[PDB]
Amino acid sequence: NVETVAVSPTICRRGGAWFASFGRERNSGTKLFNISGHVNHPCTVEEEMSVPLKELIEKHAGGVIGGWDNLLAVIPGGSSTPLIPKSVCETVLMDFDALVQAQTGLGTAAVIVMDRSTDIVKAIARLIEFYKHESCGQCTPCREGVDWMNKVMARFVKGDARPAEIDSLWEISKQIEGHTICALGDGAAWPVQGLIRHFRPELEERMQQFALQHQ
Amino acid sequence: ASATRVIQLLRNWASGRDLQAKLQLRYQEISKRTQPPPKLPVGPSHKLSNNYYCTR
Ligand SMILES: Cc1cc2nc3c(=O)[nH]c(=O)nc-3n(C[C@H](O)[C@H](O)[C@H](O)COP(=O)(O)O)c2cc1C
Ligand code: SF4
Repeated sequence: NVETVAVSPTICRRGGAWFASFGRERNSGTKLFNISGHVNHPCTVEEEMSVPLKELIEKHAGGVIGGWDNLLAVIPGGSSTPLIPKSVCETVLMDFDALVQAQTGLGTAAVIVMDRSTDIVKAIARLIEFYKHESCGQCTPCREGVDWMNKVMARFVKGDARPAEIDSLWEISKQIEGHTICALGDGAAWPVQGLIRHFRPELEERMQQFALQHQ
Repeated sequence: ASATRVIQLLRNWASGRDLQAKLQLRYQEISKRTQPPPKLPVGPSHKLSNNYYCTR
C-alpha cells in the first residue's frame, strides 16, 4: 500500500516499539480515517488505532447530521465491508480484531455513515451496481453471480420481489464468496449479507407495501 | 330410461331387484365433457432456498 510504504521510514527512524505502543496488541499503530456520508464535517484525519467509532465521529467529523439519534447505519471499512446498525456502533472500536467481532472487518477504515433520512436499500443497491460495473469478468462466479445479484437488488429497492427471494439471495452470496479467483467476489457478496442480516424487516416491509399498492 | 310402468314392473319382477335404482346406461348424472382449467400444485422441491440437490 501507499500508506504502509509511506509509514515504514518513520517507523525505522523513530523505532518499532514506539509505533507498537499505539493501539491494542495485534492492532498497533496509527490509521488514516476518511469519514464521509451524513456527517457535518466530512474529513480525513490520522488517529490512534482502536478509537471508539462514536468518539472519532464526534471529535473529528463534527457529529452525524441531525445528531446522534439521527444515525441509522455505518459502513466502517469501505464498500467491501458489511454494514452495522446503530446498536453495535455505539461502543465498537476501530481495528482488525474488534471489527471482525462485529462481523465486519476493518478494511480500509473508510467510514461512510447514513442517517435515518435515507434509503439504505438504495445505497446497498448502488454499491452492488458499482461492483457489477467493476468486475473484470474472468471467472464465472463473480461475473454471472454479481450481475445476477445486481438484478435482484434493483428489484428489492422497488420491492417488486417476494420474501422467499431474500433467503435465495443469501444462498447466492454463499456461492459467490470463497469460490472466485480474487476477493472482489467476497467484496461484492459481503454488503448484501450485511444488509440482509441487519435490515431484513425493512425489505419485508417494502415488499408488503409494493404488494398492497399494485394489488 | 323411457320404459313404461308395466314393462318396468315386469322386468323388476322377473329379475327380482329394483332396476331403475341402478341402471346400466349412463345419463345426465355424469360429468360434463368441458371442464374448467386445473392448477396442479407443484412438488416439495420447488423451494427457492435450502434446496441443494446434494441433499435430495
Ligand atoms: C478487488 C480489489 C481491489 C483492490 N483495490 C486496491 C486499491 O485500489 N488500492 C490498494 O492499495 N489495495 C487494493 N486492494 C488490496 C490489494 O491486494 C493490496 O493493495 C495488496 O494486497 C497489498 O496491500 P498491503 O500493502 O496492505 O499489504 C484491492 C483488492 C481487491 C480484491
Ligand atoms: S472475482 Fe476477481 S477475477 Fe473473478 S471475475 Fe470478479 S474481478 Fe475478475
